[PDB]
Amino acid sequence: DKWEMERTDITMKHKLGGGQYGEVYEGVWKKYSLTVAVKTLKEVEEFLKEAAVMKEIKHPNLVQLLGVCTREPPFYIIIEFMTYGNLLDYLRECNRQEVSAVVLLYMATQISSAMEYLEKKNFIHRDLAARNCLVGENHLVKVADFGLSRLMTGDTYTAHAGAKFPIKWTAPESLAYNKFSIKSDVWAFGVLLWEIATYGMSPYPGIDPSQVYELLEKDYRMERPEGCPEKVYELMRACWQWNPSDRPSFAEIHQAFETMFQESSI
Ligand SMILES: CCn1nccc1-c1c[nH]c2ncc(-c3ccc(N)c(C(=O)N(C)C)c3)cc12
Repeated sequence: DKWEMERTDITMKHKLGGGQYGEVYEGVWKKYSLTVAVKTLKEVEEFLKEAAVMKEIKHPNLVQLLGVCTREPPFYIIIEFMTYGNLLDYLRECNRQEVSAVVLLYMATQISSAMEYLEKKNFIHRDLAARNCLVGENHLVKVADFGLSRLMTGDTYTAHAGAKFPIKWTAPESLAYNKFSIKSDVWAFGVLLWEIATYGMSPYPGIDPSQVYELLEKDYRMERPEGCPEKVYELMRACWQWNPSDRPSFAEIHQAFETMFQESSI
């Protein structure tokens, strides 16, 4: 297809993100003198399905695919490079006078827009967190999208036996029954909002992941962050409803943040 390109078009550089994303490298697309990111493979079929799914997604707030090398090993997935790294590091290291409350709303609006798109297009993310959001110039935020999966909105995924989850971002039904859906993404988005409001604090601070589920069962939820508007905290708490069906849609979340962002600018 039009996505296929030569490996020789790319000059490979160093591993990006301190190697936290696995085999993702900085690279140069020589034709365009352009810094790109490249995912390589050091299981093959799973990797090739990733490349296939990314061909289908197009949204200003999801990392854009640029090309693939899928004819012969080693395989490449070539994607745009996000200059300011991940949102977690960005928020932790930022000038808070620049990255103010209205900017926090802007970033939340961008992420919910990408998620509304996936919701509409029958996709599920399954690993939403600040570490998996990426930052460009002028507070542009794009959701990392290697592992996106096809799943009709409403339908459920059951994880493989012995699967390990990032517990503090993981919905109760996922933790107990390995069940994932667009509503578990909504839960994770709530934890992401908490990350944003606190400028990259670790969720449930001081609480060992092994004790999180039992807290959630007894109706414990994280406290409202300092300086966080109650209307935003209300959305967080709605995302953390025990029953997946009680949680709002990403369409509703995005509408809420759009309204709030527009009012904050005015
Ligand atoms: C498909 C989306 N995705 N999934 C995993 C990785 C990416 C990704 C795509 N494009 C990227 N562009 C940049 C980065 C990234 C993240 C954190 C970092 N500390 C750095 C970094 O070292 N510098 C030079 C800023 C780079 C990650 C990605």
